[PDB]
Amino acid sequence: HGEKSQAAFMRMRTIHWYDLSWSKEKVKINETVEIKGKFHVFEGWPETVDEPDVAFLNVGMPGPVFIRKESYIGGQLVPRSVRLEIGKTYDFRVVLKARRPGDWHVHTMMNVQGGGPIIGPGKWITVEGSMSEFRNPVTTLTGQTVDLENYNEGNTYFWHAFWFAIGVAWIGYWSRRPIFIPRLLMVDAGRADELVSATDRKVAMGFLAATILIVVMAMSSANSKYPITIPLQAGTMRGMKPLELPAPTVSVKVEDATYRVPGRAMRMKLTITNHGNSPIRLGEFYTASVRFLDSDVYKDTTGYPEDLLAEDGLSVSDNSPLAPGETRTVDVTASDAAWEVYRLSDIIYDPDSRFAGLLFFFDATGNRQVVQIDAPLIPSFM
Amino acid sequence: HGEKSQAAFMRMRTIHWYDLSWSKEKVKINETVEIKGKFHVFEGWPETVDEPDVAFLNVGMPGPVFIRKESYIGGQLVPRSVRLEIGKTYDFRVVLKARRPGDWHVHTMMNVQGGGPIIGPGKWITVEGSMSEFRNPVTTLTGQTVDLENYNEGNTYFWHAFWFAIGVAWIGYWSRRPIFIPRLLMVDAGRADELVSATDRKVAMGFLAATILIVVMAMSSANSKYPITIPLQAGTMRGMKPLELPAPTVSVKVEDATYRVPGRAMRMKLTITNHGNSPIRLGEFYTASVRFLDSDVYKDTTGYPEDLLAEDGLSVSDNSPLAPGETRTVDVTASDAAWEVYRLSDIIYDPDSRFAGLLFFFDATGNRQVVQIDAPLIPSFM
Amino acid sequence: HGEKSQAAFMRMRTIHWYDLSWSKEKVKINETVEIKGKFHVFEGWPETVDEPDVAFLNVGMPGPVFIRKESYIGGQLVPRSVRLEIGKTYDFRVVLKARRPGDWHVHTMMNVQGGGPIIGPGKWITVEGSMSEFRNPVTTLTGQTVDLENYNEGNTYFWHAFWFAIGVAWIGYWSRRPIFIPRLLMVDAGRADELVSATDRKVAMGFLAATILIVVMAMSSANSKYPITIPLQAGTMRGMKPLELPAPTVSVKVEDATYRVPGRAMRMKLTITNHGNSPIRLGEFYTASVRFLDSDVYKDTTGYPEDLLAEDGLSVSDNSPLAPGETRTVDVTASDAAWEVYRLSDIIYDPDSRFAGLLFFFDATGNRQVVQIDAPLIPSFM
Ligand SMILES: CCCCCCC/C=C/CCCCCCCC(=O)OC[C@H](COP(=O)(O)OCCN)OC(=O)CCCCCCCCCCCCCCC
Ligand SMILES: CCCCCCC/C=C/CCCCCCCC(=O)OC[C@H](COP(=O)(O)OCCN)OC(=O)CCCCCCCCCCCCCCC
Ligand SMILES: CCCCCCC/C=C/CCCCCCCC(=O)OC[C@H](COP(=O)(O)OCCN)OC(=O)CCCCCCCCCCCCCCC
Ligand SMILES: CCCCCCC/C=C/CCCCCCCC(=O)OC[C@H](COP(=O)(O)OCCN)OC(=O)CCCCCCCCCCCCCCC
Ligand SMILES: CCCCCCC/C=C/CCCCCCCC(=O)OC[C@H](COP(=O)(O)OCCN)OC(=O)CCCCCCCCCCCCCCC
Ligand SMILES: CCCCCCC/C=C/CCCCCCCC(=O)OC[C@H](COP(=O)(O)OCCN)OC(=O)CCCCCCCCCCCCCCC
Ligand SMILES: CCCCCCC/C=C\CCCCCCCC(=O)OC[C@H](COP(=O)(O)OCCN)OC(=O)CCCCCCCCCCCCCCC
Ligand SMILES: CCCCCCC/C=C\CCCCCCCC(=O)OC[C@H](COP(=O)(O)OCCN)OC(=O)CCCCCCCCCCCCCCC
Ligand SMILES: CCCCCCC/C=C\CCCCCCCC(=O)OC[C@H](COP(=O)(O)OCCN)OC(=O)CCCCCCCCCCCCCCC
Ligand SMILES: [Cu+2]
Ligand SMILES: [Cu+2]
Ligand SMILES: [Cu+2]
Ligand SMILES: [Cu+2]
Ligand SMILES: [Cu+2]
Ligand SMILES: [Cu+2]
Repeated sequence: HGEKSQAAFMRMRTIHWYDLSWSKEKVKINETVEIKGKFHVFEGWPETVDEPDVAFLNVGMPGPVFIRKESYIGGQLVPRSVRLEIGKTYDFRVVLKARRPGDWHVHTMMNVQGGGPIIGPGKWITVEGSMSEFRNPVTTLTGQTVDLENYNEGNTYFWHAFWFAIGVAWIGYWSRRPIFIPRLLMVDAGRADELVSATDRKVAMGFLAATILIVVMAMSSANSKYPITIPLQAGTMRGMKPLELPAPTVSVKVEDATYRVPGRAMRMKLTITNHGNSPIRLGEFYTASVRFLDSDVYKDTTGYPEDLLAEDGLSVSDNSPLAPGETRTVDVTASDAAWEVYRLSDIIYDPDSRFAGLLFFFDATGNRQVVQIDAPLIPSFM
Repeated sequence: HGEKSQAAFMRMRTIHWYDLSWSKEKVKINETVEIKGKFHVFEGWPETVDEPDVAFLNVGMPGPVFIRKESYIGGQLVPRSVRLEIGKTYDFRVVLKARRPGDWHVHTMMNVQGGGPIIGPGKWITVEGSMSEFRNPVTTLTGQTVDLENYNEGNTYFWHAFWFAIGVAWIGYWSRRPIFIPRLLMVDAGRADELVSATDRKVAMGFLAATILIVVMAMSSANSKYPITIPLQAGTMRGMKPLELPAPTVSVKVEDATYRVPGRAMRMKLTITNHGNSPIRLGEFYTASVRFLDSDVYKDTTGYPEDLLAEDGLSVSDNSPLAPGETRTVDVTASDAAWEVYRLSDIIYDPDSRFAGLLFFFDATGNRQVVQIDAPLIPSFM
Repeated sequence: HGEKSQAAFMRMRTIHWYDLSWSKEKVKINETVEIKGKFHVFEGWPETVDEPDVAFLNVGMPGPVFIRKESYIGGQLVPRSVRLEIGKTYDFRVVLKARRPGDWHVHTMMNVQGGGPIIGPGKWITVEGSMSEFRNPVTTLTGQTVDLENYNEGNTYFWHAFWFAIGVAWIGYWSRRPIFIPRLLMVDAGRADELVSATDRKVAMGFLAATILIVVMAMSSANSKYPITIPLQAGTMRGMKPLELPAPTVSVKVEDATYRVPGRAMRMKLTITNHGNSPIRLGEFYTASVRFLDSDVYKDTTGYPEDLLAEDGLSVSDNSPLAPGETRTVDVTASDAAWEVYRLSDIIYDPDSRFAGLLFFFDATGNRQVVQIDAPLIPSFM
């Protein structure tokens, strides 16, 4: 939730999430779900979004209904912010543990500093069980195993209640006497010195000394109880390993790209050159989490969110085997209610009417090439 | 105009504009002139100029004597700011349309954010005709063809005059009575409440209600008249395609570079190694829009501004065919009044006495290699 | 001095200084000492240190006990700040001239803007002689040879004394009369106009006119005496040539890296793959200026500061010739008091417990390969 309201061109021109898998659709409490996939950083990064020099891989959900057990970018655990390069592709994996029952829309997201949220496709996952069964065991380097759900709760309650009680006692010591009107009149009359006695001064001295001594003793006792402590671990982790992918033996030029403004579709003229890899055929156009597929060339079998999957939303004028070398100019039409449901038609309000997306080409043997396209998008009103 | 006053080293060390062409020297009104060429970004970019992450290709002229019909960087239209990389070469093309008659010095420039203006060579172009004949037709996506010279002029005049008249009427309603002295005396005397009557309150209420209602009705009518509107299109366009140029089979090392301070020339010792490409010969040294040529090796036939063209300003101790492999140390002398006219001799006031420029080598067949040189420049006073 | 107090991980993860040489250990006054070596910029640059876009090569010493005659980065003199790229290796050379007698700990350092100091290994150098024998001759472009120790000293003294005397005379002219109490009483009584006479006004006018005229005449005389002047030369020098080094035919993966917190050592599990270059053997681990060596494989003969040299501080479970192709998992133990002396054990207070260093592999013929390792460092308390 939160993507439909984001500018259409910003969603089109930031990060592209390609083949994704979810290990389970329905999980029990304390069971783990794995979300893997690839994300590509668009070369034409918008200028109002800072470059992903400081980026964090996040899980979009209405709260800690899951707990993120681990997250890996390129096989490396990433508990901190990371640095990503423009134009590179990265594998990502996220292992989550179920905490609260219910149906949850879970998304993979990249939070970018100086940019904001970049939400990926969301999937509905059902958690069955009771929240009381959730456990979060962690073993420390000191040899102690604790449960993070209730660890250190009683100590915090005790100390906060103790200090609150001390403050309440300090206020109530003075609250046993007339408070506001008689004291104000006495101060106005010049009898302020009569409002504080020697016993009050001794009580204040005792309160101050007891507070300081208790703080010192509590710090000493806490140090004795936990002689081994480390500061909070923070920093930006550089040197993320990107994917070394086969360059596309397929070249695609966008002649024109238009959308009818009333409109639930997008149309584009494309010149495609096959540089080998056998006769190929376009099977899918990915724009903003929406996948328009050509049923005759490719069929999704990964449980891609159906609200974002158009099984026959790709209409190519001529989708015949493009013999290696053939340069065919084709008119592709990406049509689906998701265009209007995911407010991609709101590119009419955007201060930049340019789109970007991914095209997937398959040969007879099923090998897939990914081609990256970007162009300006012209609205049609006649 | 405006380059002679810019620091000599800043002009030497930012952008180099090489082979340029102008389609016409004399044009009529509404006729188009094309300026094409190449620009190279110097690797040793000055630190006080921000990197050209946000750069705009501009035309330097005393105003809209021309209108910039289009501009292309690497074959791509660039109506917005673009991103350029240090050390890369780009083709540029600019098509301008003549608007005002007269002789105009036209320059191609790169405005760089956090840096300032980078002016290129200027050429004198004559426009013959009358300004009243200039037309700027534009066809909108709604099917309307308009002339940008006078489009929406009457509407703006009408609305501004209407609101100015309303304000004048509001002031003049109160201006029919004594204004300053009697009213001031009455306010001082305590008779302020007598200065505003019930009729005045009713007039003020009517003015407020009429203003609000007129604004609302005008907005509704404007929306009805123009139901299709888009916001201003802005942004920085990345992914500019640079030139893939042959690396210079010629290696040049600058041993020493000196200039006499009184002085109208510059001298340099150079070690040149030919790595193939047949016997070569130096034909031209480009510094800051100034081209020093060796008449025996090369002759300009592009109409390069004569104030910046020194046909025999390159004197090479030995400019004989440098057999592939020969490593000759030569003393080159670049001499021309342009050195003093374009204030390149003002490098003596610069906080950085280092120069950069381009050397052009030609073989027997006429093939040209471009070598890029940079060195510190030492003034000579004895 | 000043490195032991710097965070251990910051010292481990910034710049690595490898093979270094000092021309002399004991020098006389006016004699020169050359310090050469290589420095590598770590790929995982810490986020709190700005990238070395503006870096200066500096000499760490308690003052001008030496004078830095020259400094070269990649064979190019670097009197100004320079730009360095992450992940590149550079040669550096520094020629210093002895000025003051005594024993001096001299370090090579890289000052990085927005980062702070990066100190390298320090060496003790003895200077014998008298400071009065030190000379700093410099020949100017005007044909004058001067000594920078005493040049322009007398002129500065004369002008400062002259202006101080003028100010003292101005104060003392008024100081001959009663100063504070009688004048205050007269001003309070309304007799302020009697405290300044016409002669005082004439004296003030003469002082003002003389000051302005003297300033103008002094400027004119200084211009006449030195008709050739240049501004201060400043700027950041880009285009530093890095080393083109053989990629390591040796691959090393860090399985685990741990240190006992009481502790004077560090332990690591490593998987090493030989990709040719004959049977190899680990001979040295460099962490933070500390070099742990395996005496049986390699011996230092460069006079590396002994406080930072552990001749037998590298213990490899199996350090037998790793036949090209062999993938052996070995347990290496780097032990030395320098770990505690140079406060590398203070990584326990660091907000980032990750280390980086260099491994040196030698074959039978003595050829050396450098492998770069980085991992998180886990403290052991049991
Ligand atoms: C829950 C209260 C709201 C917020 C409290 C915030 C800070 C505390 C303020 C007052 C503390 C001192 C009590 C008054 C002097 C406590 C005090 O003097 O009690 C005797 C009073 C005074 O004697 P008197 O002049 O002969 O009688 C006048 C009132 N009948 O008599 C009483 O019968 C008791 C009345 C006082 C009861 C108020 C207690 C509420 C405060 C404790 C709340 C603790 C929880 C805090 C978080 C919400
Ligand atoms: C690092 C330097 C210290 C900071 C400088 C200021 C220090 C001030 C000193 C007092 C100067 C004022 C004159 C008072 C003369 C001595 C003095 O302390 O008198 C009591 C004064 C009231 O002043 P007075 O009676 O008119 O003074 C005349 C002689 N008694 O109250 C206080 O000082 C505050 C309340 C009583 C203090 C008891 C200790 C509790 C507070 C400290 C914590 C102790 C427990 C430590 C935990 C381990
Ligand atoms: C061009 C004027 C300069 C700038 C104007 C700026 C804002 C407007 C100020 C005054 C408007 C109300 C007029 C006075 C009450 C208009 C008004 O009350 O006119 C009757 C006056 C007053 O009657 P009275 O007391 O019996 O006579 C005294 C003056 N003789 O009599 C007149 O004979 C007319 C004199 C007033 C003429 C001034 C008009 C100029 C202002 C309009 C300019 C519009 C263009 C604006 C942009 C420049
Ligand atoms: C979103 C919330 C609204 C903002 C809150 C403030 C609103 C204020 C309300 C009035 C409170 C003061 C008491 C007045 C009582 C009602 C009232 O409006 O009285 C007239 C008052 C003068 O006060 P009064 O006579 O002593 O009031 C006693 C009873 N009449 O003048 C005004 O309110 C201003 C001039 C007359 C207003 C006429 C409408 C023109 C202005 C609004 C635009 C209407 C056209 C819309 C275009 C589509
Ligand atoms: C070294 C002094 C410290 C700093 C000086 C800073 C600025 C100068 C202040 C005073 C200058 C005017 C002198 C007084 C009027 C100089 C002056 O009027 O001298 C005659 C006085 C006054 O005559 P009187 O009323 O009959 O006698 C009263 C004092 N006996 O008599 C004297 O016997 C001389 C006393 C004055 C000597 C003070 C001189 C010190 C200042 C010069 C220092 C220069 C070095 C500067 C850097 C440190
Ligand atoms: C660029 C524009 C200049 C700045 C504008 C202000 C200039 C001010 C002028 C004076 C106006 C006040 C009326 C005084 C009338 C003329 C005048 O200068 O009178 C003397 C006034 C005192 O005023 P007054 O006697 O009541 O004036 C009545 C007629 N004399 O003192 C001063 O002006 C200051 C002290 C005397 C000046 C002598 C010259 C020394 C200062 C300047 C440097 C000269 C040497 C140059 C070196 C090459
Ligand atoms: C959450 C836990 C709540 C803690 C509650 C603590 C109690 C707080 C205040 C008690 C007020 C009694 C005032 C009696 C003066 C009532 C009073 O003033 O009585 C006259 C005495 C006469 O004493 P004397 O013998 O003639 O002279 C002194 C030596 N003999 O004067 C005084 O000066 C008596 C001073 C006594 C002050 C006691 C207050 C100390 C409170 C510290 C509390 C510590 C916090 C808890 C620790 C875990
Ligand atoms: C650029 C175009 C210029 C537009 C010029 C607009 C004219 C402006 C002001 C007229 C002043 C007349 C004042 C008469 C009070 C003169 C006045 O006060 O007369 C006494 C009346 C008595 O009226 P009554 O009948 O006894 O009671 C009300 C119901 N019957 O009192 C009032 O309260 C009369 C109020 C009348 C106010 C009229 C002003 C409205 C002006 C709106 C202009 C709209 C803008 C143009 C639209 C395109
Ligand atoms: C470090 C070097 C130190 C320099 C010391 C300079 C001496 C400073 C002040 C002298 C005070 C004498 C005051 C006499 C008034 C004492 C005074 O006021 O005497 C009455 C005269 C009467 O003169 P008169 O003839 O009747 O009228 C004028 C034409 N004839 O009035 C005046 O107005 C006299 C004005 C004389 C002022 C002289 C002060 C000039 C000082 C400039 C110094 C230059 C700096 C050094 C250059 C290298
Ligand atoms: Cu959602
Ligand atoms: Cu992409
Ligand atoms: Cu010009
Ligand atoms: Cu260049
Ligand atoms: Cu030291
Ligand atoms: Cu390194």
